Formats: sequence, structure tokens, C-alpha cells
Amino acid sequence: SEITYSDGTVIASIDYLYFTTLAEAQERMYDYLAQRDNVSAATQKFYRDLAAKEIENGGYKITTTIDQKIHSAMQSAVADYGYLLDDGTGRVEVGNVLMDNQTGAILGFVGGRNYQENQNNHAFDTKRSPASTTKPLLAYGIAIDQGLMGSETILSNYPTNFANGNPIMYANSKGTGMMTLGEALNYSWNIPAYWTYRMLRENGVDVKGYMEKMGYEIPEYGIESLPMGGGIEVTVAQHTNGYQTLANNGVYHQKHVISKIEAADGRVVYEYQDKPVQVYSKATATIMQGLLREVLSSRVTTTFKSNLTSLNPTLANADWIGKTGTTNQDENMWLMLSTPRLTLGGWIGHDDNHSLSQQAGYSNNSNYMAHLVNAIQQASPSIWGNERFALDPSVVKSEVLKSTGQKPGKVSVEGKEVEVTGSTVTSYWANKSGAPATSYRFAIGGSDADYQNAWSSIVGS
Ligand SMILES: [Cl-]
Repeated sequence: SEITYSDGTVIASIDYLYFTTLAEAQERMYDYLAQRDNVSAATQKFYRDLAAKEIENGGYKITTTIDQKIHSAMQSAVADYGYLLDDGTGRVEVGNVLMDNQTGAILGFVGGRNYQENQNNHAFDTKRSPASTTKPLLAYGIAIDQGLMGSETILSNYPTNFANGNPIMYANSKGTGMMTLGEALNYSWNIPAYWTYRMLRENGVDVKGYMEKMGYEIPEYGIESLPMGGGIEVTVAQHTNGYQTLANNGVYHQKHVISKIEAADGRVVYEYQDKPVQVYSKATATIMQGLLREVLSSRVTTTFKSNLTSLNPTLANADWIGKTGTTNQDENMWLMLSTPRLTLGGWIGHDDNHSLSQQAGYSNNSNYMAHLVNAIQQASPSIWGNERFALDPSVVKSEVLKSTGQKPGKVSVEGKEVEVTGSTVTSYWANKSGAPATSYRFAIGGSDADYQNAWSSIVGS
């Protein structure tokens, strides 16, 4: 029995690479064994063991998805550049996963700083809160998909409180005012994501149907801070797969590190079976792509594009989209990146869950990732692609007011039917009729005080 890289080259017979591959193969077998000895449905355990025997003893050739030149380049990038991560807080660990957007196949990964010194696989084993990288999946993507907001929809960021009366905070700030979806995402403000998930619940939206299609296990959906990543912990590999679904215009493919297991007699025993699912519509996923493009361009929450410009100005011109997250004590940082072909997930942190430095996600993980991305391209010059993410033909563009995010028109501004007028903007929608006409409660969220204040500077013009 052996494991090969995608090209057929021998990995080994029966060091993260070996362990991660054998584990998956054994899981393959086990699922099957629950029907070879005919068989059916805490033992278990017998079958887990049975599987590891049947694998080590058989004369099986297991073919991985692992691209060999890419995977070793990624090993060399972490050896060469992991020191970029160090910030005077102890050993900063790292996990990464590179995934094919069309297939769900994993091409390479970083399991940690150095397997010799520390064996924890940070790509496939360790689970951490995804923090604000939860928002495009769980809040905004689904609200767009249910036809409840469009690209230029306005949301509340005015101060507001949880049900216990504690304030919703963003670092030391308590909120500001009305803002577009662009601005909410670029800065990653929390209160507008609070109100979006809260509106999804008021409408009875099946949020869990969406998350379980991308393979997400969340034990409790009834949690106010859920869209900021509370009550959620994920592996890097499972997280890259929610970003694969958005990059790939809304169609999930399941991650996998094995395509083919073959007998000693060359018969095809096991084959990866593709089960594509349209999680979000095409309108939705292509709208969210255009938003996440701006997250990386505006450079508010990450320096990644500047880093990549200076290392490889030609790769910096590829069509990068992405999103960041910080857990609320600086303990874990995330940076998720896609071109149309690939998606690289990244996590940093400490095994013992304690703070990182203040600019560890902003600057440190961003600069490391940008060295990682360039290393990947140096070893496979056309893998990232030159393609562009592009709005779907089904997208509905509406012409809306900047100030409201809805169509211009008449509104009763505290009784006194006003004529609402001013500069307009195109707004992309994933429904049938686009954006409504302006009503008085024009944002997602807000208290009457907020709208008194809102409306009386809109009126003032
Ligand atoms: Cl910058």
C-alpha cells in the first residue's frame, strides 16, 4: 500500500502530508466497511480499526489531489518566511489551505511552523472562531440571496445594545451612523451584522440550511453575536470551503485530499464523487465577489495588496477578493483570499489561546500570506489564473439614492409627506424587481432616535 501526489509520484508507503492523507483514506474505507462484511448501522472503534488494518495490509495505491511542486513551495515559504509572524508574544502558529475552486480539491497546505518541533495540524485539526470572516457567509450573503438587501443598501451602525444591555462594540467604539454595505464590510463594523442576522430571524430564514450545505456544524443558531463568529469554531480546511463556494459563483464542491484508491490488481476501488450544490444563487455570489474585491483594495483591515504589489506586481494585478477576522482579544487572525481559480485560507494564533500583537492580522499575516502566494506562483506560473470575477447576467441593477439605498420618491417625514431627491448610485440585487421605493425605515436596523437624527440631515439637503 502507498500514497502518491497527483502526478503519480510516491509520497510514501504505510510529515503532515502523510498523516493527513492516511487519515482521509482510512475514513474512506471505514465508511465503506460499514458495508463490505455486508455490515450495517461506541463500536464503531472496531470498524475504525478494521479500516486502518484493511488499508495497511491491502496492496492499495492511494492518489492524492496534492500538487507536488506547489505543496513543497508552500513548505519552503513557511520555513523561509514564518518569522514574519513572530511579534514578541511567543510562538505564533499558522495553518493554510489551497483549494481548487472548480473541484474542491486541495493542492497544498501548511500544517504549522515546523512539524519536528510541534505536530499539531493547524490546517485540518484545530478549530477556532472564524470571527468577522463569518459575516459574508452567514449574514450579508444570505440577506442578498433572500432578496432583503442589495450592494448599496444602507445599514444602521448607531450605538445599540445586546438583550442584556451590554453595548455592541467595535474595539473601543460604540457605533457611528448610517452606512452602505460597502462600508460595513471594508471596516468590518459589527452592529450592522447584528441587525442583518436579526432581520434574517424575524423573517424565518433557514440560515442553517445554507451553512449545512457547505458542511458547517454550528450547535446553536439562536445567538445574537453569531454573525461575528460567536458560538462557532472551524478548521482552516472547512473554512476555505465556505470561501470556495462564493469564489465559484455560489456552487459548493466538497473538500477532499484523495481522488482515487486502487487495488493491487489496478481496479479502481474508491473515486471522489462530485456532488455540486448551488448554495447561493449566481446573482448573490457574483455580487458578494464585487464587495469582497473592495475589502482588499481599500486596505482598511489588511495590507495584503500592498505587500503583494512589492513582491510580484504582475500577480498583484490578478482579480483578488478576500476577507479578514480578529477574535475579540486579538487571539486569532484570519485572512481568506480568492482569484477565480483558487482560494487560500489562512489562520494565525497560539496553541494556548492567548493574545497576539495588535497588528498581527492587519500587517503580519497579510505580509506572510503575500510571500506564500508568490512562492505558490513561482512554482506553478499559471495556477492563480488571469480571469476576472464578473457580475452574473441575472443580477438586477437598480438606480437608488445614495442616502437611502432605495429608489427616490415621497416619504412622510414625521407627518408632512416629503419629496426625497439627490445623488444616486447603481445597486445590485439578487431578486426579481430590484430595490424598493424609499420608505421611512430605509436601513437595516436602527431605533426611532437614530432615524430622527438620520432623516434630519437627509432633509437638510
Ligand atoms: Cl497598505
